[PDB]
Amino acid sequence: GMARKRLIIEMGMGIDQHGQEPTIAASRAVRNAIAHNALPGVWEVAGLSHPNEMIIEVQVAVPYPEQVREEEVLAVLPFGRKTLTVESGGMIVQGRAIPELNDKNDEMLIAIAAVTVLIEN
Amino acid sequence: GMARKRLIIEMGMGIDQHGQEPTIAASRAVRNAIAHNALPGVWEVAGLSHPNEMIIEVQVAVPYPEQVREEEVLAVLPFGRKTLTVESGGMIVQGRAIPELNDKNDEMLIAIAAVTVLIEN
Amino acid sequence: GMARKRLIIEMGMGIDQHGQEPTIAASRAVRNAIAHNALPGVWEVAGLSHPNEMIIEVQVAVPYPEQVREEEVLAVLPFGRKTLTVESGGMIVQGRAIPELNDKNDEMLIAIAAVTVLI
Amino acid sequence: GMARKRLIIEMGMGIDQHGQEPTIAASRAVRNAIAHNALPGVWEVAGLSHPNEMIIEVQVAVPYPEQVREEEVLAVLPFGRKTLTVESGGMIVQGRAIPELNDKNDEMLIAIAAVTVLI
Ligand SMILES: [Cl-]
Ligand SMILES: [Cl-]
Ligand SMILES: [Cl-]
Ligand SMILES: [Cl-]
Repeated sequence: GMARKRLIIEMGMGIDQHGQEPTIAASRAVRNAIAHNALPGVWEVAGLSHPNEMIIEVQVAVPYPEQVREEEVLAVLPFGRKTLTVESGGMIVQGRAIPELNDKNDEMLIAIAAVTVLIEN
Repeated sequence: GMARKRLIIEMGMGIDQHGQEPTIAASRAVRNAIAHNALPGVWEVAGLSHPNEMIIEVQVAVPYPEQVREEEVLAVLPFGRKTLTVESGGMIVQGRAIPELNDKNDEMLIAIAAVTVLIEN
Repeated sequence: GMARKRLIIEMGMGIDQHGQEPTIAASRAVRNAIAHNALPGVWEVAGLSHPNEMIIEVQVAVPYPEQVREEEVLAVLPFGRKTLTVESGGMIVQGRAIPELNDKNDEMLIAIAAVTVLI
Repeated sequence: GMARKRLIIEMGMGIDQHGQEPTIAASRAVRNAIAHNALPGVWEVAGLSHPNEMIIEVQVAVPYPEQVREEEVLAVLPFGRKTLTVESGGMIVQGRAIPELNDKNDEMLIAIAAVTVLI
């Protein structure tokens, strides 16, 4: 692809409390990363005709990264030219499954997402 | 002042759990608003020579807004040409003071901050 | 009202970026309040037979509280004997509506939620 | 190890934007984990005479865990009989160092903290 410049990086954490769903942790992390920010004008100032033209790169770190369903994670972003990378990281919290809380196994999975908005150089 | 265009809006919540310090709630809200984002390039793309040239407007809503110490709140921002508005809003959580937790009165004060980065037109 | 002991209070913020949907801001605030905590043993130390027996009181401050669909907000909580009280508060962020971002009007609505577990 | 009952688990994220300071990311993560919750009655239902008697276990995942100043991280917690375990994890965000923002190197370090109250 064409070289690009980083504009803003939005970071967030997401948690799968029941276990076995790193995709859920990852999706929630992307949502958390962007939910508290709004981008009314940066895209204009950068020279785009619409926010859907912005380049958005997502970097996720989570346990069992190979189990993350990419399409579901990227669909959290409302617009843009989107890419995702998934790598091992985040954290596992070990603890005996609580049936009353609908736990699937003895792990809570925590993902981190960095959502970067870039402009082509 | 010169008219300006909104680029990004970063929102956060801050809480004074002991009571009597809306300034603390407000300061924590501004910190929360910006802590999870980084701005490596937007300022460049917008035409500034340094991030300290960016216009940063802070809007805070909190109980007892008249008690907020402006200078302390604005010092949370690491750079920029800064302004603050404080208005009544946020929320008060009522509850009997717990001496063991060092409560000052029967209220927890919750502030909201919107930190907007703008560029002059 | 009744005097009950407060155990834990979880606080969160939620935002309706497009305007006219205080319910969305409120629902997101309750989610933000509870999403990053787990209560594996609170129900047991409280002497309850199941988490669904927990007494949970929710306080929300948001612009246009009268427009909040309350049961929708309470549905965010997976368990408990729940009640919600809505009041005017939180914050309105005003600014020109951005049609390209699907804004409904010139306001962003911010809600605060406090979720309290009582005994 | 010992088998103790978990009551509540509070989770948070913290970030060192300038690089080379995993301690800062870790401290901020513990703060983020607890800042938005209050525990007015947990110590009492646990049968303790004061919140300072609460057993608190902290688990942190961050890049360069060996460099974390542990007591500094634990100092974020106002009360309790506290312990911390640090492991490699969280995330490194790589990108060109921005001298104008006082970056130390080309990394941003992100830590995760889980704060558990046990009985
Ligand atoms: Cl989450
Ligand atoms: Cl806070
Ligand atoms: Cl939100
Ligand atoms: Cl942080």
